[PDB]
Amino acid sequence: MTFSSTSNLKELLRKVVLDVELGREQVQLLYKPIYDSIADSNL
Amino acid sequence: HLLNGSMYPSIKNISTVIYYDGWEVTVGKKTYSYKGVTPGKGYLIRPKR
Amino acid sequence: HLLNGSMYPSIKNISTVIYYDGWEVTVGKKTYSYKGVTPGKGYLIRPKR
Amino acid sequence: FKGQPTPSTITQITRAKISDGKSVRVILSEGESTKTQQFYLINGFFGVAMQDGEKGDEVTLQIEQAEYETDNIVTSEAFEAGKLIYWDNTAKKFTTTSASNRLVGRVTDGKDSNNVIWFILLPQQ
Repeated sequence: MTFSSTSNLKELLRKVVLDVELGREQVQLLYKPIYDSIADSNL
Repeated sequence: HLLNGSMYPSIKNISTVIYYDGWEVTVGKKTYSYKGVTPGKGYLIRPKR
Repeated sequence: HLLNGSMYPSIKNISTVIYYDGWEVTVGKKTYSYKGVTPGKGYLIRPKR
Repeated sequence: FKGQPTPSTITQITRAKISDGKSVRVILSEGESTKTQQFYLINGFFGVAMQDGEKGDEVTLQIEQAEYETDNIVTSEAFEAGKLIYWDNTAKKFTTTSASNRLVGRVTDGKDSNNVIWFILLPQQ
């Protein structure tokens, strides 16, 4: 009674997730030191 | 040192260097070898991520 | 000392240096010479193992 | 020992037996594949493939010469107890036809209603 017989039945076996870094890099605002900001809704 | 009056500074942020020369054993008629780092070549690694 | 800007530091890990010049004697008409270290040569030794 | 202070010599003490030999490792060809706990003739070794091999992977074949329950017979033939049982590689099924087939065992329990047989696995002649 090898383990390979029961390898397919994943519901029986313990599940442990390989924890790892996932996601996407945050986007920073770089332009602001160069630019003078003027804000008016009626432009 | 100051080769030709050029002060080369020390290299930093290399926290640890490990020297892995290979390993070999002759068990029975067969020789099993775990190849180490080739001379000259080296590997710069980001650790344990 | 400094040479053309190159700073050659002192060599470390040489615990002891011994200058074995030869030894010679003229016994009768035959001269017996224990040849020392040849000038312009030298040997590094791992000691007493 | 590298850089050891003196020369030294090593003398090999020979021994022949390396493993009990009840099972062997084989590498699967292009057309070959295995499901676990099923009989396959791979690289001349006939045995119970212990793991799912697919192709390129190395799969263990278990050749202990024990008694095995297999079915997977050519159902047209009657497998009386004691008959020599062969492996038809073209059909990948057991058979008593012999002819050019490989001999693999001898039947202990005959063909039952469900076409299940028990047979003793013969050596890898």
